[PDB]
Order: sequence, then structure tokens, then C-alpha cells
Amino acid sequence: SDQVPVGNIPRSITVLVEGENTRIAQPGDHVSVTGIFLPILRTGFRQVVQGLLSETYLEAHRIVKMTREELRQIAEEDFYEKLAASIAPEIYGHEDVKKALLLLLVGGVDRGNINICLMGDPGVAKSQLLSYIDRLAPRSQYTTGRGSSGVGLTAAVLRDSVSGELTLEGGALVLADQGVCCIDEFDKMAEADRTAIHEVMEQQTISIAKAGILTTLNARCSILAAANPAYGRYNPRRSLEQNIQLPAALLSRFDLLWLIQDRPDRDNDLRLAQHITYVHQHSRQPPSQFEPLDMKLMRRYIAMCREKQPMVPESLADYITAAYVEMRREAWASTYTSARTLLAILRLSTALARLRMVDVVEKEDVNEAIRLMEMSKDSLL
Amino acid sequence: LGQKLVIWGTDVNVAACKENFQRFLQRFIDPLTEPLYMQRLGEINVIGEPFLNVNCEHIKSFDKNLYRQLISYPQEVIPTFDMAVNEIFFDRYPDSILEHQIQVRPFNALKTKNMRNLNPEDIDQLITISGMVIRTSQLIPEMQEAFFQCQVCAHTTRVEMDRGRIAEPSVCGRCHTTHSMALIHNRSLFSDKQMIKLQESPEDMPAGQTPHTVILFAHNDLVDKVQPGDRVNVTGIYRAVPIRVNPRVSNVKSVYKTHIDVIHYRKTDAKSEKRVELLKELSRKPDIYERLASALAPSIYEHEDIKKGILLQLFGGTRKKFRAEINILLCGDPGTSKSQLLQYVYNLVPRGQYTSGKGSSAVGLTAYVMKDPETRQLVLQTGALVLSDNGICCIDEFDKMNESTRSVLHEVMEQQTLSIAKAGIICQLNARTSVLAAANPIESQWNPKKTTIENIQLPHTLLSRFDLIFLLLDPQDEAYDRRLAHHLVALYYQSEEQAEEELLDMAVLKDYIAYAHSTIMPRLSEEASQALIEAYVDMRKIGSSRGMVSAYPRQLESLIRLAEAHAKVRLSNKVEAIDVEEAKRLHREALKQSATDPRTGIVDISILTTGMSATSRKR
DNA sequence: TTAGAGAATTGGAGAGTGTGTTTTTTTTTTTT
DNA sequence: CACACACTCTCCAATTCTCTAA
Ligand SMILES: [Zn+2]
Repeated sequence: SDQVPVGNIPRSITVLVEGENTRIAQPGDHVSVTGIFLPILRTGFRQVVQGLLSETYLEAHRIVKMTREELRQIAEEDFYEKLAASIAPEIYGHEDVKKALLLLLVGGVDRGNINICLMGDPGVAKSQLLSYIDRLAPRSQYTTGRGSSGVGLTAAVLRDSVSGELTLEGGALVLADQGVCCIDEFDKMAEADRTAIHEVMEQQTISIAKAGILTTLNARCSILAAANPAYGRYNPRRSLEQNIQLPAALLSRFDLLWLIQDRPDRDNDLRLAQHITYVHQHSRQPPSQFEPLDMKLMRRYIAMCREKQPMVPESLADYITAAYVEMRREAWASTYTSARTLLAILRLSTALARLRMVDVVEKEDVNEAIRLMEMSKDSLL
Repeated sequence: LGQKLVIWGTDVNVAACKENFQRFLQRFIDPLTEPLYMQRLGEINVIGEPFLNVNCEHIKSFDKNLYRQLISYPQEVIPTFDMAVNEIFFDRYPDSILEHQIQVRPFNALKTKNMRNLNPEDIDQLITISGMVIRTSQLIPEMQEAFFQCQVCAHTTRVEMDRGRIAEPSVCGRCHTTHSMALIHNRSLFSDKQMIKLQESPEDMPAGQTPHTVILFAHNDLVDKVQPGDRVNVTGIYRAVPIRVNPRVSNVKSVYKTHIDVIHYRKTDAKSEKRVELLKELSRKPDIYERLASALAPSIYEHEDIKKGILLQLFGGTRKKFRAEINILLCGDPGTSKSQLLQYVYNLVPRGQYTSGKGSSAVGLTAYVMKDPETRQLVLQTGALVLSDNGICCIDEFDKMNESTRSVLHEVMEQQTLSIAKAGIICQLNARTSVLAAANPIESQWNPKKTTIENIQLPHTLLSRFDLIFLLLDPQDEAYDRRLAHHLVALYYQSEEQAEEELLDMAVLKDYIAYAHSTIMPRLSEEASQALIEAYVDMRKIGSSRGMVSAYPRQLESLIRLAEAHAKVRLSNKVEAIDVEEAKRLHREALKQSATDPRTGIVDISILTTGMSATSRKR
């Protein structure tokens, strides 16, 4: 797209692939193809119709596609906060939100997806945070809840009328299948999109029709939702469902609910302004008095982390029970707490056990889950 | 001659292959004792089926080379195995009669390939692949013998299909007229054929890829054995055929279209007097009613009366307007146990259905007419209420169904029929369905300042049709929360022994309900009649206070239904006072939960009309 | 008297000729 | 258009008619 001339539709070329060159490419991949540019010599009625003109194809000949010291660095017990700092140094604060986002990329015990949602006003750096997760994550998508003229959250069926053969393609949820799907302005989704996300939350697959007949199509992505108030800046006097205007059947699915509220603050505004001005002046982030970890190394870390498979012991189950009932007392006295809350804290504790890279959970895991849920509610309050 | 036959350009001798397969049939006694497949050929004599299923693993273990020849050259080897089996079936049991020659059906138990990795080197091999059926075509009649008749002199002849073509006679042997032999289509002979489109299973797909698909063709006696949506390991020959560029021109595209010539299906996701005496003994067990109500939905906690009402619904009343279908409504906050309970219970009964009240439902509540896509003709697609004509219909998110759906559901619940006058079709479909419902509050939470009808915003014209209405909100008690948390921890620690116990309970519960449906027909005893009349008169005597109405006769009919259901639970076949008192208890508890005005408690007018007296006296 | 070789008549195989071949805007009624 | 129906037209040769020898 960034090589097309200004006022033009992108051009396309048919490539015919034979022998061992087959199965090298996949849809959405970036390739360079060495091949012979040739005309398609059709037969019969098409010959007299086309005359001296002819369609063309590229006869493909070659297709090309465009650690223990590090583990000791990971072994430094700072690594949790080191990673949280490495997450988006362009955004100050919200460090516990960054920890929650880390656990989103880690996931719990296999269910397992830590779906989270973070509401805010327009321009609050909410979109910037979601963009960072989309860039960091190995398999991901970034889209708007509204109304896109592209392929929707679900896949769609294209026609390709030179052949006329209808084929399924894309879908943000489908393309994000094993990873995380980021949705901007989740509140502005259509009802079809809301039901599609509901189906994903329920059973992690969607239904779509090719030619009247229909299939099931697989998508187990975690959802990272960003939503606006229905009108203006968020007012804490109004409850979240009434303010954001989303049904509770969807809004309760997310394990953590954060409110990225923005208000003036002189020194932080000046720091932010200095950051933005340096970015414009030098096209790069200014030095931050620390070095972010390499994203490839973070990907390696979370991969070997996700390969660990924790399990809870019975004493920690009793601890979960006590913490859950006390938290439900607090919620009842101030109601968006249910059995899903117990399952959420279990998921987050197993996610932190994965982060610690140990096959059994511990008291710090349940403490982290409890405080993260509590302080997300505090951020909302 | 058999000994002179060899597969073309292959050096595999047909007679040797036949004799080796006969040796396999003779000697294979050891699947882990007569030979297993000769036991099956003993069974086939009385069973009468025209096929013999054989395992390619068994053939491989008996002889590697025979298995390799089968896999490499099925087109010749499988007919050779058929000839071997039909020779053995008259060497043994020589006096037997069977309407067709036996067809051997080899299969490997597991997939040899996945459909993404099929290659031209696999053409004409025997393969087996796993997949889910997307569509299943009409039964195609495929010709196997062409019957020709002379238009002049009525002389007839028959000619075999060569390779799909016909050797048309060109001149009549009995009168020598050229071009006089005409194909009589309905005197010709045809076999069954069907096209099946198979998609790879979701777990087998790569990350985020759209499905690949393959075309299957299933012929006579194996034709209609699979339906859309099911899963199968399908064994067949990977064919490659040319496709013509245009229907009127014999030029063919260089790229060949491929399909699976199906040989064997194995469905992988579909799955007595001893049962009768076990159920009969279990019916005499003490508190069997509580036992079965507790067996319902093991994952759900404490909802005793809700499960009891669901049990009585699943048993139902006495069939013979005398509607015996019990209607149940579950009511509570979103995310609570009611949706899980519906999704559990719909598969616990035959003829059951589950659907959403919203427009995203896969099968709608209303009947409609659509163009069938594979043939573009009109088809009357009936709704879930009609498809569940003698079962439970589980309607989730009941509250927010649109007005037309509300009206047609009112019609179904009152009349037990669904009338349609859509596209020239005029008919009144039967729907004797038991409606089980799950309704949310209009806002995110239950509002104790308001009663059920005002919270959920459903009409009284629908709410009065329900036999029982239950509230599924949880108490705010710390004891309740702690017990629920311990229960959920136990669910997390659920293991294989608990799974087997739960599945045993599920199996006996299904069998018990089906048997009670099949044989039990409760009828009124004199004490039952007196108790029912007394119950209605007593609950009407409450109306002496405040000059109000406290009951209405459909409450009595509801109690009759519930009493008959309870008698059917205990297999009495006569309903008496024990059943009537349980019916009264559960019905009164349902009204206590549902019809409670916050200002004065239970009041019957809440179900008859919206806006109870404490609300309506504002004006 | 019966059977084979040379000449005559007509069937039809083959060559040539002629002909045939989803996706956007605007409206209308009814659904909420 | 280049690949299939439908029709006409041409000469080859397949079978019978007639004369002769065995
Ligand atoms: Zn004839």
C-alpha cells in the first residue's frame, strides 16, 4: 500500500506456482517472486472477443519470503517490573494496567484467555496503548468496533469475478485466532458484531455463509476492548454500563475493567508535551533513563512462559475461597461480582504462575490477582 | 484366467492377492478363537447387510505387503478382495442366499493424511481423512445398465456402462433399421449416488486459516449415511478427473478436479430387561424425586425447587384441548446459572431444542419460507417450536424477543400450534412443545423495588401461560458465598471418578425419563380429585381478604399437570394425594418467588395483569 | 447338373460445406 | 473464433447377375 502512486488503486498480478514452489506462500504474507511474465492464451470464444489483447500471469520460478545470557537477564527478579516498564515507555503511569496487559499476553491455565477492557475519553492515550499491544504481540489484529468498509470482525466471502469463485477471507477475530484482537470504540459496535463477540466469548468460534450454505470458522483470540463514554468525558457518578452503553452480558465477560480517565496535571502535561515534541523533532522516543527489553526477547520469554502449565494446590484453593468471599462482601457493600470473579482470580493467579515460570501457584499469585481486580475497580470508582 | 491376471504396469498378481486375502480371512484370529472376519461373515448371514468392514491395521499386522498393495492399488485390489469374500461366503455356508454380492470396506481407524497435505502422488491411493460435513446433496440416480428399444419393431436390448459412456446399438438386430434403437430411461437400471462436501476439523486447521474442503462421492448402500454438521473419518480413493471447459465442448482443463470415492465412513462424535428392572427398582428408592432432581445439573448449586420443576417438566403430564406440556420460566441476572442450566438440559431429552430469543438465533422460533440454496426452490423451514413438537424448547435470553416472536410464541403456548400463511402455503403446524425459558432483567441487575413483570417487561398474556416461574438471583449471604465457592472449587478439582459418576447418573436419568414417557399414563384417583378441588377452593378463599382475586382456574389445570408429572416421576400410574401436595408446594413456592409485590408479599393479580395494587393506586 | 470368373448395380464411408456458440442506489411498506 | 450438428456430394467397393468349365 505504501508503494502505490497517490491517486490509484493497488494493482494485482496472478501468479501460477508449480512443483516445490507450492505451499511456500500464504495469504497476507510478504513475498518477492522471481518468475516469467507471460500472457494467458485462452481458447475459442474468448480469443475472438479479446482480439490482440491478453491477460497475463507470472510463472513462478522462485518465491522468497520477506540465549542463556538473556535467560540470566530474565532470571533477575526485577523481570516482572522490567517487562512492565518495557511495555510502552511512551505512556507514563498505569503500571498495574501494564502488568495486567502482560498477563493478557501470558494467559491463564487452559477458557484461559484474559479478556480485558479499558474505557476512556477520545485521545486519552487509550488507542496508543492498544496500538502498542498490537505491535508487540506475535499474532494480532487492530480494528474499530464500528461499521468498517473492510472485512468485519467476522470473516467475509469475496467473489473474484474473473473466475467467479466465491472464497472466504480475513475477519479480524479469525486472523487474530491464537493471539489477541484489539477493538477500538467497542461501544460503537453493531448488534451483529456484539453477537459475534458474544459467540467468541462463549465458544470461540463463529458462523459464516459462503454461497447460502454455511460453515463454522475458528477464533480463540483474547479480546482487548477500548470504549468511549456515550457522551463527553466520563462522570464517576454514573455506573459503567449506563455510561458506556453496553449490555452487561458482554461487559461482564472481561476479566478486568479499567477506566483511563484524563484530567489536567501541570508537570505530567509538561512531561508528555516534551515527549511528543521530541518525537516530532527526532522521529524517535527520547531516552528514558532505562533500556526497554528487545521485543524479540520479550516474545521468547512469553513463549517459554506460556509453555509452563501450572496447577493450584488445595491450601491455595482455600485461600482463594477466603479472598473471594471477603471481596464479595466489599462488592456487595458497594454488583458485578459472581462465580466469574472466582474464575477470573484463578485465571490471573495461574497467569502469574506462568509469569514466574513455575508449575504450581503461590500466595503472591492470588494476592496479585486480588489487588489487580480491586484496583481496577478503584480506577473505575 | 485368474493366474494370468496382473495389475496394469504393476506386477501384482490378482490371483495371488485373492489367495492372500483369503489366507488373511482364514488365519486372523488375533485382533488383540475363531477368525474375527469369519465370525463377521457368520453374523452377516442373519444380519443380511451387504458389506464386510475390515481394519487396515489388521491387514498390515497380518501381512505388510498385502496392506501396501491395498493402499497403492485399491481400484483393482478392492474388487479382488470382494471376489475373495464372495468366494469364502459360499465355501463356508454354501447354502446361503444374499440379495447382493458382498462389498469389503477397508479402513484405517485414524487419519493417514490431513486434507491440506494431499498431493498428486496420492492420486488413486487409498487414503482416509478426518473432517466435518458441510453439505449433502440430493440422491443422484447414476445409470449402470442402459435399456434400448427399437422404435419400429419393439425389439429390446441391454448394454453395460463402459466407463460412464454408452455403446449405443446404432442398428436394430431384429429389423436392421439404422438409428432406430431409443434409450428407455425408466427401463434402464440405476444405482444410488450422492455428493458430500467435507471440511477439515477446526482443531486440525493451522492458526487462523480458513478451512480447506474436499468433495466426496458415496455410491449404492453407503449413500445417505452422513448428515451436515457431523464429524467422520472417511476412507476412500483419492480420484482426479478432468472437467470440461464448456458443457457443449469436449476440451478439458489441464488442472484436474479431485474428489474422494468413499469406501467407508466412521462417525467420531456421535457417541433391555436389565434396564427395565433397574429402573423399576430405582423407582421404589426412598426420596427418588429428590434423587432425580439432584442428579439434574450437577454443576449447578442449591437450586432445589428449580431442578424439581425442571424434572416435572421433563416428565410432563398425561397427554389428554388438554395441553399436558408444562411451561417453566427462569428469571434472574445475566451471567447467572440459568443459561448454563438451559444449555445443559436441552441435550438431556430426545426431540429437544435450544435457541436464542434474539435475531442471531441459528434456528428461529417462527416458521419461514426460503429458497433452498443448492437447488433454489422454496422450502418451508419450520422453527424450533415446531421442530420440538414433543420435546423441550430452551429459549435463552427470553426477555428481548421482538413483538412478532412474542405473538407467535403466545399462539404456540396457548393453542399448541403454529399457523403460517406465508407464500401461498396455508397450514397449521403442530407444536406440542414444553417451553423452558430464561429471562433477564431489562437493566443490568434485579430491582427488588419491582416485581418480575415490571422488571423483565414481558406481557402478562405470556407470563400467565407459564405453569411455574422461578427466581435465580443469589442471596447476598456470606454463608451462601462460601458454600458456592467451595462448590466451585470442587468443580475445579473434578476428576475422572466424578466424571464417571456424573455420566452414570446422566445415563440412568435419560433412560428413566424415556421409559416413564414410554409406559406410564397417570390417571386421577378420588383423593386426588378431592385434594385438587380443595386446593383450588382454599387458594380462592384467600380472596375473601381485600375483595381481591387470589387464583384462577388455569392455576388448577397447572396443578393437575404438575401432579400428573410427579406421579409419572415415581411410576405410580395413578395420581394421588402425595403428588397433589407436592404439586401444591412447588406451585405455591413458584408464586411466592415470582408474584411477590415488595409492599405486601405474594399477590395473584401480578400474573393476571401488570401493575399490582400498590403500584396502580398511585391513580 | 453344380460351382467359379467377369461384369453390372447400389450401399455407405469419407470429404467438403454451411451453420451455431454478488453490489449499488432508490423506492416502499412495515417493523420496532 | 475453433470446436461440434446437420446436409450434400463424391467415388470405393460389397454383393448379386450372367456366362463358362468341371
Ligand atoms: Zn427393430
